[PDB]
Amino acid sequence: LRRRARLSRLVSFSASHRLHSPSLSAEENLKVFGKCNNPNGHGHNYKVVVTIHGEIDPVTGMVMNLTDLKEYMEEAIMKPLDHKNLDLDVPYFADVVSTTENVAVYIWENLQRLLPVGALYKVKVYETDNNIVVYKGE
Amino acid sequence: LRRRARLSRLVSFSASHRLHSPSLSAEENLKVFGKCNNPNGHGHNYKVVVTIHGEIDPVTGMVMNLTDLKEYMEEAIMKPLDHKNLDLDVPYFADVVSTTENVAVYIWENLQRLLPVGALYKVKVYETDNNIVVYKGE
Amino acid sequence: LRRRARLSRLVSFSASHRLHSPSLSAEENLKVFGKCNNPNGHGHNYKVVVTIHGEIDPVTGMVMNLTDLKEYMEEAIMKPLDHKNLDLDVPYFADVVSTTENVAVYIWENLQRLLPVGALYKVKVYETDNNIVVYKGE
Amino acid sequence: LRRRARLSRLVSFSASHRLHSPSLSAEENLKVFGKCNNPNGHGHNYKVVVTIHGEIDPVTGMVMNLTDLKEYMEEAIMKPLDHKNLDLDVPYFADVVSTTENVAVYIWENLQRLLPVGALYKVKVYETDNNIVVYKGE
Amino acid sequence: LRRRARLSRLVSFSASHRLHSPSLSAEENLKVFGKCNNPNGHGHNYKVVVTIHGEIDPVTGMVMNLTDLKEYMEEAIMKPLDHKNLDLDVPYFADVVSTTENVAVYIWENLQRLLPVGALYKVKVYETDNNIVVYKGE
Amino acid sequence: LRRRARLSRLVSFSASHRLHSPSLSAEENLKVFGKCNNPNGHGHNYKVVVTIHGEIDPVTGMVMNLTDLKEYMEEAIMKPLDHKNLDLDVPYFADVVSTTENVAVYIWENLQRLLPVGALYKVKVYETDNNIVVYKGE
Ligand SMILES: C[C@@H](O)[C@@H](O)c1cnc2nc(N)[nH]c(=O)c2n1
Ligand SMILES: C[C@@H](O)[C@@H](O)c1cnc2nc(N)[nH]c(=O)c2n1
Ligand SMILES: C[C@@H](O)[C@@H](O)c1cnc2nc(N)[nH]c(=O)c2n1
Ligand SMILES: C[C@@H](O)[C@@H](O)c1cnc2nc(N)[nH]c(=O)c2n1
Ligand SMILES: C[C@@H](O)[C@@H](O)c1cnc2nc(N)[nH]c(=O)c2n1
Ligand SMILES: C[C@@H](O)[C@@H](O)c1cnc2nc(N)[nH]c(=O)c2n1
Ligand SMILES: [Zn+2]
Ligand SMILES: [Zn+2]
Ligand SMILES: [Zn+2]
Ligand SMILES: [Zn+2]
Ligand SMILES: [Zn+2]
Ligand SMILES: [Zn+2]
Repeated sequence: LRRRARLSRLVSFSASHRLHSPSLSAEENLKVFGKCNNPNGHGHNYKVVVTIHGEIDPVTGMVMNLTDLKEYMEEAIMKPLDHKNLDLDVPYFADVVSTTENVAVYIWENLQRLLPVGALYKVKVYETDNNIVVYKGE
Repeated sequence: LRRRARLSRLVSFSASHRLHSPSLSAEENLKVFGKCNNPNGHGHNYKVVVTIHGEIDPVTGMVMNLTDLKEYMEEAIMKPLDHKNLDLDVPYFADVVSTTENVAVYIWENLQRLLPVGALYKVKVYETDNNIVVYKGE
Repeated sequence: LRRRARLSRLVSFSASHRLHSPSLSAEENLKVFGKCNNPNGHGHNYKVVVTIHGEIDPVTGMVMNLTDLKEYMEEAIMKPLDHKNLDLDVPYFADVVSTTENVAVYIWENLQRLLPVGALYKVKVYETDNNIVVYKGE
Repeated sequence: LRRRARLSRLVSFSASHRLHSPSLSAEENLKVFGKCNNPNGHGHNYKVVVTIHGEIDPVTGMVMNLTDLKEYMEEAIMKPLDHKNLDLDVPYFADVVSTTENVAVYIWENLQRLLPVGALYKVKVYETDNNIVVYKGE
Repeated sequence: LRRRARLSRLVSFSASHRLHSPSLSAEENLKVFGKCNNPNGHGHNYKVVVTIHGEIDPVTGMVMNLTDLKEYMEEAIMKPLDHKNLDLDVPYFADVVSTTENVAVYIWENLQRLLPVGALYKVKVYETDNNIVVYKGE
Repeated sequence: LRRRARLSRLVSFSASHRLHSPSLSAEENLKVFGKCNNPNGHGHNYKVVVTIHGEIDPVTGMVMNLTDLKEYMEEAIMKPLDHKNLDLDVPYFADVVSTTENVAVYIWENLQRLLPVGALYKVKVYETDNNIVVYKGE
């Protein structure tokens, strides 16, 4: 009946963090996380691409109205993450190390509480232009 | 026998359009398409990445000669879409809303009339740097 | 004294247009404007970088509060140009060809009506990644 | 038990090469490879994105420590390829045409000698911004 | 005579900060700095372009050996700023608000202590792709 | 009077080279040129931005017809440099080290033979995204 496609939107947020696990010693944390372990933290301009998939509406031509996607991303990414210190301002990271992997997972989870079932396809997080994580709910 | 790979080429074209469905009222169109419904239209520098897949030739080292891909894309994308008004200059859009989704579908279809069977893998269309559609023939 | 610096902000707007001069005939307009003379128009995702200059405030560390710069650009660029047909929705282009040069000049003039005297340093307009105009009020 | 994700790192290297097969005549090589057949060669700033996949560590939050990935890529890509003439400085290309396809294959193979089994997911090679090859070991 | 040219090198550093002035009160700092006044900070992937000018050497063809330029920038930018909290790890920012303007000024001053007299021409700092400051020692 | 503006056009060419001076010995060339002194060469995807300046025509709205600018650049840059080995295929580099500086100078000189007197304002050459030279005929 209807064609299926993937629709993506990109957004970026600014945040600080420090890679550190209290399960690891002061020295193991330094060895494992290196410079990212700097005691006072550091930061990034994160770029997030959220992809949803579904059938293309025969009337509107939309898999999902980009206005709605913007709103979901505002709620799932921008409000809790933008201009925040991940480890101190985001409850989820009080006990989870804020690697790019876990930021992708956190965003995936947040989006799932809001998006229609089966809509979310992928969450791609660029920590820098050179470090990227793709999480697809697996 | 032979290794398989995906080969992609990017091209960009300039076009104007207006998101509007005559199945929707003047006001519903405004609600659904917002600013994209501007009566006199607006435009974009579309970026299209076309991916074909196949075995890597044991002699030439090519999945498909990029010269041929350029030619197919010139014919399928540039000739009908570049420096055009999608809704008024492209017959296909006389009755289809010109969303990014439908531009990807249109390009996929165009390429299929020309490419060897099983060659086309994906058509990725960037309407802006922030709005992207991936269509894989599903 | 106080240190002087240049502060720039980038914005993108979507718009369509047709390069056409009523002073020229149908054949001249084609010769001069080529593919951009497409009767039904075409469009671009314009990127504009606005640079203002001045002294770095000794308390706030700002040449101009970027919040303020955003508002100025919102009023001078986004509001009148975003998602518009330059030649039909913008009075200025009624009798002025909408080349990248004239868009840069139009934006410069709009900002000058709003900005503090001497604040504006440069307006840079990318019609595409390859076609760029810089205007400095000269 | 544990979430799985894809982790990617990008690196770029500079290299010269000439597309030419001694199985093809002087003239066939010209027809097939065109400008890329220039007798004295030409060059590129290659961009390579290497993706590995696996479970996200419950303690460190890493699929693979980026420090390790950097080291593997230094060894598999940078040492043999950076600031080299592919056809004359890389033994593998003495008998294989240095197309983007074969550079991706070469890097995939190199990484396989070093990476833990099942870690490598994809090798994406940008010869230019417009010519890209994705090889996934198929 | 000898030809004169401008030679630029780009580097990126990761850092966090809070825009906050002790001269201002809690409410003023919020008014002035908005979201960047987040108590626990935030961060960016800063990009810095350093331009030096001078004569093109008649033997080496260099204005300055880029190896040398790299070292200068490594000492002036990377070492003191990369993976740091600007306001707590950099003495200069103890009593100077860390806007993009002051980061550009701080970098300019660091380079001036190291570079040959008259070599430095410009320091360009991108806090984000959209917020840019150019400092030329004025 | 007539308004004056700067019109820029970007092009990319692929080329290889070896940084080596016959005036220097084998050890000096290694010290000075390092990895770029690789005997068999290496290459880059050079990006060149050409800026011309002048009055904005009152009828066409152009400083110079971009069609014309394209042709000039095609003749001055693409034709002699694209898909070439700079030191063996370009006579100018027979006795001139092919640094980014000399490539910018060579391009400037080529454009000056073709362009209207006083039209050329700047030649910007990116050897890589990180190494840039600006030449203004000084
Ligand atoms: C980039 C640096 O500041 C830090 O965030 C860092 C260092 N090594 C890492 N390694 C992995 N696998 N994931 C990360 O997010 C990561 N992150
Ligand atoms: C971007 C804007 O000008 C307009 O083209 C627009 C607005 N909402 C949209 N929403 C979807 N899903 N797809 C679109 O192509 C789209 N397109
Ligand atoms: C780029 C093309 O589609 C068309 O808009 C066009 C043709 N040549 C041009 N020439 C100049 N000088 N300025 C332009 O904005 C311009 N623009
Ligand atoms: C880009 C050009 O310099 C040359 O490397 C070239 C020309 N045609 C090609 N075609 C394919 N399929 N793959 C290539 O790597 C390729 N490569
Ligand atoms: C960008 C935002 O998060 C914050 O850091 C901010 C607020 N407005 C600003 N305004 C100026 N002039 N400079 C800045 O660096 C600046 N920076
Ligand atoms: C970039 C590197 O591979 C090599 O080409 C190199 C070495 N140092 C350099 N130094 C200068 N000044 N200019 C160059 O073009 C240059 N280029
Ligand atoms: Zn980090
Ligand atoms: Zn649109
Ligand atoms: Zn146009
Ligand atoms: Zn090549
Ligand atoms: Zn900030
Ligand atoms: Zn080089």
